[PDB]
Amino acid sequence: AVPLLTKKVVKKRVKRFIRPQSDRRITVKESWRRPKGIDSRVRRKFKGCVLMPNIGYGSDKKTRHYLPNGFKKFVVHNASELEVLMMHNRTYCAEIAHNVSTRKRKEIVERAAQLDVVITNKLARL
Amino acid sequence: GIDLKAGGKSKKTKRTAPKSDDVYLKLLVKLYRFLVRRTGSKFNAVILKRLFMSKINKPPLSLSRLISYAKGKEDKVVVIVGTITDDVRAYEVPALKVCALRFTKTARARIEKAGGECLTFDQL
Amino acid sequence: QYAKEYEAQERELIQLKREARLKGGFYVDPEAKLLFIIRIRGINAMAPQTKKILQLLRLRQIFNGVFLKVNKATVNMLHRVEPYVTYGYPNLKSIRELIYKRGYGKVEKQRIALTDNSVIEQVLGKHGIICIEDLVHEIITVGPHFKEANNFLWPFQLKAPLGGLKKKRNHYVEGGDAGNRENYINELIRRMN
Amino acid sequence: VVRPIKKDVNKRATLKKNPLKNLNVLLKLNPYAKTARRMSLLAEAQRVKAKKEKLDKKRHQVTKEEASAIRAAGTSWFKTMISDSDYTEFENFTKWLGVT
Amino acid sequence: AKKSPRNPELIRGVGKLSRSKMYHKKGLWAIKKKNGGSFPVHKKAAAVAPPAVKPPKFYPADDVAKPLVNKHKPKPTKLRASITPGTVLIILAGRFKGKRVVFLKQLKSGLLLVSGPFKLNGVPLRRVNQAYVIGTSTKVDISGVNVEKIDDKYFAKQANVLPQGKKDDQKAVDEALIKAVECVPELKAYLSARFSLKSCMKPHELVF
RNA sequence: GAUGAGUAGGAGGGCGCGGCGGUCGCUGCAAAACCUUGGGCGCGAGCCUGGGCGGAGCGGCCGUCGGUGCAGAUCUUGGU
RNA sequence: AAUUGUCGGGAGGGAAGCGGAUGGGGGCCGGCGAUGCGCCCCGGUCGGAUGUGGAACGGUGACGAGCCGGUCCGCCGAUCGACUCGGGGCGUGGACCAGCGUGGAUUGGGGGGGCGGCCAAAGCCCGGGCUUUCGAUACGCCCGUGGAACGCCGUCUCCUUGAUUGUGGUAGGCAGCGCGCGCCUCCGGCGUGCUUCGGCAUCUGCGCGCUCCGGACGCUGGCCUGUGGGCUCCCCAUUCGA
Ligand SMILES: [K+]
Ligand SMILES: [K+]
Ligand SMILES: [K+]
Ligand SMILES: [K+]
Ligand SMILES: [K+]
Ligand SMILES: [K+]
Ligand SMILES: [Mg+2]
Ligand SMILES: [Mg+2]
Ligand SMILES: [Mg+2]
Ligand SMILES: [Mg+2]
Repeated sequence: AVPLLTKKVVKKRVKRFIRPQSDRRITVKESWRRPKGIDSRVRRKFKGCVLMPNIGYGSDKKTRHYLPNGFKKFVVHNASELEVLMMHNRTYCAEIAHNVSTRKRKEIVERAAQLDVVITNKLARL
Repeated sequence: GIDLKAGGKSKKTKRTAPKSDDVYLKLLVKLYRFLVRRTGSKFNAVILKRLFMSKINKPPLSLSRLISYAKGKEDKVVVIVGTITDDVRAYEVPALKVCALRFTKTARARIEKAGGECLTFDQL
Repeated sequence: QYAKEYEAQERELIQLKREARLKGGFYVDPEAKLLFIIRIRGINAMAPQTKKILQLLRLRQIFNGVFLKVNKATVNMLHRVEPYVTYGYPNLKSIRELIYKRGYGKVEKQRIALTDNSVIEQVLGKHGIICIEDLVHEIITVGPHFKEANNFLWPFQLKAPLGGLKKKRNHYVEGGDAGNRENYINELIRRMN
Repeated sequence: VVRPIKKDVNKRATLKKNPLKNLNVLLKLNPYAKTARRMSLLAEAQRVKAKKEKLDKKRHQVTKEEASAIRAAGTSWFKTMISDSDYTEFENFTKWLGVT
Repeated sequence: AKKSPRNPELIRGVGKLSRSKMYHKKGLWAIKKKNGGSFPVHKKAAAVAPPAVKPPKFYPADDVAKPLVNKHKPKPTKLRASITPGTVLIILAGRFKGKRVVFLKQLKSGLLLVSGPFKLNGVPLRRVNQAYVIGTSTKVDISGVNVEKIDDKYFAKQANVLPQGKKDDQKAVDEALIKAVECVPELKAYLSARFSLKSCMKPHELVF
């Protein structure tokens, strides 16, 4: 399948937005939280400190959510759900759900090969 | 920097669509959106704007008041974006062409008995 | 016709000066009817009156430029904000270059580039201004419809001066940048456009 | 009653090109610029040719008598331009100022 | 048919003559007089009906985007004024970097055709990009050198062993080139020696 | 076309947890949970997925509900 | 999970950790990165009308008539078409990364030319007069429509260069201009009007074309299972911040 996307994928930032002091205290997880402290230097945006996410980092709408291969992801749990992409094989790729058994994975892979649908994880459980 | 209030953005809020989930009201809104876009009629624009409004902003009109306002204009189609209720204080009901969002059962019966008709906005 | 008129006016001024010298007297040049005003200070820590006057002049950003017809009311308004602006008497070359390179028209409160004469026509055809040269002539001569044409022009968004400034905290007379710098505004415009 | 349908309203914004650099945009905005440029170039070429040939004419815009009058007026104007005051109003500083 | 341009260009896109003089020169008045005071009307050229293309074997599910028309057409590559036939060039890159070679002509593609000569410095008939070359002030007569039959196609790959025909052609071309070179004293040694930068040699000060 | 600072505070749109009414599915050819310098998506809350372990269940979507989201409280219990 | 032992990698001149940018090393990735397409010849399979019958059915109309229509099956002619069927020819073709060319946008430089203003420059020089000095052999003044060369300011123009970048994808539009529709002796000339006597959008229409003209196109090379390419992953080092 030849992807329909033509514009190059541009990422404004590829680093994660790690929570401040999650490196310091084990009990503080990495998942982003906006500081609310009155004196927080991160909240005040002191230079040389942890950066806060904002809408300015937003990805271009034309290339948003596109995988590096040039397609968009769609999770399929069985071969029946695979036929939904029959008319969208140039824009959408299928990823088999993590809980599908190998037996059903083989059938899904065969059907997709018949339908010219890209599978991102076709080698799983083989 | 630029010396503007709120970066030049508006701070006034107005309705741009009905808050109701009535599918028929949504279809009427689509109809009058098309009419407003492709005709540029002031009447259509007013109807479209009123279709968005809340219940308290679409007060009902009594049958007696409707008769009083239609006096001398019975040949014209009277249009109200709202409900039309009956009035037991009104004795003589003339033949009226009335379009409204809803009619009470008594008001509809009296209007139809008098020889008039009750219309919806699609019919309008 | 406009180009011929400009040349004729220049020649007439030179001839009038020469004739005045020959007669042994003095010729007083007509006072400037047009000014170009550039904001040179930022928007921080603004006094109420200064801020209000700067909005009325349509100077909301540092280094924004606008034309202003010379008037007692307008001159007295500009006197109050002198420290925040610098202004002078624009050249024909200055006006033409400003309108050609950074001229944007206001249509339905939107900023549209003057890439065609139709944009000018749509707004100023009622007054007979239907082309860029007509607009330039109206601005430079301060014609009967100067107000409409000037308001039609979006405030000019000028870049930082190419060679920098001397000192914006002092009047041009003391060696600074603020105030009336009369015919020398043209070189600043060259460096700012 | 509907007005005619419109299909050419969503045109992409035309890119702004400076008329001071590219000729076609300048001519589109002001056709007379073509004639102005042509006349300017022709005049410059004619002046250069006249200078190189050294066959230039001897043109006198002003006649002899009026030229002399102009020169006299200019000389008088310069004389008054460089003139100084007598500094006689400062009696207490007459010696210091060099008047006497 | 007019054998000379009516309106010479003063600069790019501006004619020397105005619309009135162009009207006089083009003879529109003469045409109007001959036709009876009215210009002759010419019918629009009839378009060719499109060929009956056979029906497609497949129908795409998506409408592919057709690119917008680009009105700009590339122009031929320019040749620097410092490079003229017979000029000695210094190669600044590639396996022949530093070698001094003679310039013969510019090909259609814009590349420069040069020769060592091959005997003097081992550089055969070759194409060198103008961007990787320095044109010096040394010029050698090349009037007796015939390279008419050599063009951009002469170096095209047919996809290890050099054909003898190319060797013979190079010898024939280089015979006259060496004959011309021998006229200038010390030119043989100059062409047989490479260019190099020594201590305190500044490229921006050398005149070449 | 213009525009972008935000404590206290207000609001909108979304992310996540556990039930109920429906609907579409997964699972001993290996579910949940947990582990992993495997990989990817989203500005982000989070999400999808490879591999391992585990050995019996679980999830998506539309509504609707709640004892529904922790770094602090000389916070509680347990553990170190 | 906190916490601890062992093995392996790494770092360590009075904390460590952290933000941003590269690099070294490691780890991982083949939808990590293509080999198809078009036109012909040969061979193999499957079907081939607007004709004629049958089965069921549809669009519209009024879940009537009429009109129109597709699917499947059997026959007479027609001898064509298809195949992700095999072999043989010609052409063409992929992802990524570089170089180059020509151009658009934005922008910073370099080299010239024309015109005007000034004491209608000042000065300098050429001749005709007057004046006659101490830093001793000067300062000097005006007469000529006298002659070259500048200065500053303003303005109109030509050429040449480096850097960042191509957003969009149904338009031959807009503006300007060439060739043919007349001729001659073809660096040009020939007609009518207005001119400042240079020239002028005064005649300026059609067809075909060109361009600084409604946002980048073209050519070449390297590489494709490799010690290759990429990386948001991991451990470190360094510059700046903290
Ligand atoms: K942590
Ligand atoms: K914010
Ligand atoms: K369920
Ligand atoms: K995982
Ligand atoms: K729920
Ligand atoms: K470029
Ligand atoms: Mg601005
Ligand atoms: Mg101050
Ligand atoms: Mg509970
Ligand atoms: Mg642990």
